[PDB]
Amino acid sequence: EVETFAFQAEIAQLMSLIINTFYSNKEIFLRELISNSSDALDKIRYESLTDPSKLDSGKELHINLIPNKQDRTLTIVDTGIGMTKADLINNLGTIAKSGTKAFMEALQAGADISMIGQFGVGFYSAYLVAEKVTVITKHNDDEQYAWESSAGGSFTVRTDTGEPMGRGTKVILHLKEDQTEYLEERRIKEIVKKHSQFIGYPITLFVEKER
Ligand SMILES: NC(=O)c1ccc(-c2nccc3c(-n4cnc(-c5ccccc5)c4)cccc23)cc1N[C@H]1CC[C@H](O)CC1
Repeated sequence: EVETFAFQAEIAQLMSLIINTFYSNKEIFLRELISNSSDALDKIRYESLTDPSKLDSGKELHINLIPNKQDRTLTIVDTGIGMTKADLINNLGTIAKSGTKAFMEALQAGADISMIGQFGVGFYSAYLVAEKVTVITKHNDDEQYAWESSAGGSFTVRTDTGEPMGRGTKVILHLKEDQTEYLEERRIKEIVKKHSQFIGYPITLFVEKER
């Protein structure tokens, strides 16, 4: 049981600009995904202060970066608050619509793609490097879901039958064939050091064993 939704035309127009751009500083996608994870971890931590039971689904607060050269995927995993079905299909899109509208005008104006996160559409910077993004998430108040889009005008949402995650989010970047540098340990280390090492949670870059 998979539900397929259309994006509104202006969002669809932004995702196409992003997926098609030759903008050179594409490393900024990683800062944006890590920032979302950090926000998600803050959110559940600030919630846990009054209601301690909000961490029964996992005490550990961390971010893991998981390259897989075999599958050409970079996965960003966190144990933050996660997202509900209603977040994925409704609440997040309200912010995306408002953020999109504005950013598309600043782009006309001659603003830089790296300020995408200022307008709350930083998530879409994934398409700088990915042909498809799969978001698998578990919020305390809902079941485990997978959102996915290839920036083709639509996204799907389905119950995720896969491995239970407890609480948190995995963003799986199915990388563009010309963007495989983002699977190299040397490259990921460089970006995290430049853009993300002052994040307030441990970021663990996983190494791969022999194929
Ligand atoms: N790692 C993460 O938790 C995360 C990972 C990804 C995203 C994320 N941000 C923006 C848009 C998303 C999205 N989406 C993109 N467009 C739509 C959309 C657009 C129009 C209509 C309907 C949906 C949904 C799908 C999945 C994750 C998204 C957000 C995330 N975190 C937010 C911070 C914590 C709370 O504030 C809520 C979650």
